[PDB]
Amino acid sequence: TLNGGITDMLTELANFEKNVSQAIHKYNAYRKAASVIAKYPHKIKSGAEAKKLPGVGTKIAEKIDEFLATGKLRKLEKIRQDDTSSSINFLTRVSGIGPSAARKFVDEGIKTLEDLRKNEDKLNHHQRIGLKYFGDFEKRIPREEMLQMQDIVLNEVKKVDSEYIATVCGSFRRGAESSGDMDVLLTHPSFTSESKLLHQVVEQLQKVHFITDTLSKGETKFMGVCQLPSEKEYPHRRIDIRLIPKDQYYCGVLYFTGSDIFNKNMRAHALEKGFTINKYTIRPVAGEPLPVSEKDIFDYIQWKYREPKDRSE
DNA sequence: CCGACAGCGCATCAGC
DNA sequence: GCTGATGCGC
DNA sequence: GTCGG
Ligand SMILES: Nc1ccn([C@H]2C[C@H](O)[C@@H](COP(=O)(O)OP(=O)(O)OP(=O)(O)O)O2)c(=O)n1
Ligand SMILES: [Mg+2]
Ligand code: NA
Ligand code: NA
Ligand code: NA
Repeated sequence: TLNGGITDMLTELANFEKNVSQAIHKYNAYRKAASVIAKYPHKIKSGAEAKKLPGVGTKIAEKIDEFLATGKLRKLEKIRQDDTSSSINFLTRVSGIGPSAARKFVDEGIKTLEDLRKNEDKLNHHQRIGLKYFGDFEKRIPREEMLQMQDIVLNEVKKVDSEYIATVCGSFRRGAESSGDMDVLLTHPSFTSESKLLHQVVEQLQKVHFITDTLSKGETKFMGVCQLPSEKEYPHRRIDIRLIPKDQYYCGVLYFTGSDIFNKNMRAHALEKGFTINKYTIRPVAGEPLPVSEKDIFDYIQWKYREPKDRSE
């Protein structure tokens, strides 16, 4: 709360730019400024003081000046009381409903969850699911449940074929006490960079009633919903399964471990050290992909190997 | 003044 | 029928 | 929106 007023303002502005203005880069810019200010071990007294921090420019400095001089931001106060802007912003909290669909819905007088429920025919499959589990999808998953979820995935995966390898990634692998969802990386000897693997795994997870719904499903990427077996019922949870080639495991596990800001900074720094890095390979006009552990990637771009727990940014 | 800020996989829409 | 663009969520 | 070409 040292600079909580400021960081709250910037985060709120960020969401507006993403959900209403449809400006993801302004969203990212506001998020970046909020993040650096949250690390600043001082009580900010002026916009010029905040201006010194990387990610804080002239506009945010001006906004901070107004906030420190009035206790509020007129632009934000007006946004909050705007019915269409607030409705658009809220509807995007439904999975499957982005800035475009939210705006279209609000233009049609559809502004609430109640409105969505009585207009189900106007929703696609993904949106219907996002609406059905609206509350559950905004719940956090305690690591203990993540462990129980991991146990089921790992057990059923081997039950299909012992050659499969499944690894839970993302926040869980970064050792978070709670996660927003579950991210699973899957590999098999049959699928390499040069040469129904995902389908069989998904089918088995459905057979034991772990997976309850499907948002999207192709040959390499699954997005769906899962639930632990009950005793009170556990909330439904979001789960992704990604099938990547086995000879590209290290780049894959690195990317899906994250975090998103961390990956964003790794891509940037790689570009400086004369590298380009994706979820598949890392290349030196680019060259041929290099042989790879995770530390190897850090070594190419000249970085000390940070454990997953230190990859928040 | 002005473009990058990564871009992928899947569902769905737009159009031949 | 198809290819490509767009929206969406990573 | 900020940064840097
Ligand atoms: N815009 C994004 C979103 C995600 N990721 C990567 C890093 C993440 O770790 C991983 C999985 O995405 P999640 O949304 O699940 O993020 P987390 O698992 O890290 O956190 P959460 O607990 O909210 O699920 O994909 C990325 O590179 N860029
Ligand atoms: Mg996750
Ligand atoms: Na600055
Ligand atoms: Na949404
Ligand atoms: Na996820």
